[PDB]
Amino acid sequence: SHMTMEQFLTSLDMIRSGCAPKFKLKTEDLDRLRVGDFNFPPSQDLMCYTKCVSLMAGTVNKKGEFNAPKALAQLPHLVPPEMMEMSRKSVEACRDTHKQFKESCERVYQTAKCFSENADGQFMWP
Repeated sequence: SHMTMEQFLTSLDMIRSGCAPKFKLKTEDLDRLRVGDFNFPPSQDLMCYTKCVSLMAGTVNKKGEFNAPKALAQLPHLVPPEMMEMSRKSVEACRDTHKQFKESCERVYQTAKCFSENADGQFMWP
C-alpha cells in the first residue's frame, strides 16, 4: 500500500500513456508540466489532459470538482512517503481553487497549477 520513489517516477509515464492519446498535445508542454513548470498558457487540450490524469487518480469527479478528503485518502496510492507531507500541504492550500472556475478542465488545471505553485519541493506532473 505504498510506492517507492522508483515506482513513482515510472508511474508518471504509465499515467501519461492513458491520457495523452485522447488529446492533441505538444511534447514541450508535457515536459514543462513534468517538472512542475505551469508558467505558460495552456491549450484546452492540455487542461483536459490534466483532468484525465486527475480522474485516473480519483482526486476529482467528471465535473472537475476536487475532493480533498478523497485526495488525502488516495495519497499513498499516488506519491511516495518522501512526498506525502508536501502533497498534504498542497491539498490543503489548493482544495478550494476549483470553486473559482465553472468548466471542468479549467477547474482541474487551475488546481494542478496551484499544487505546482504551492509545492515546497520539486513537483512532478504525469
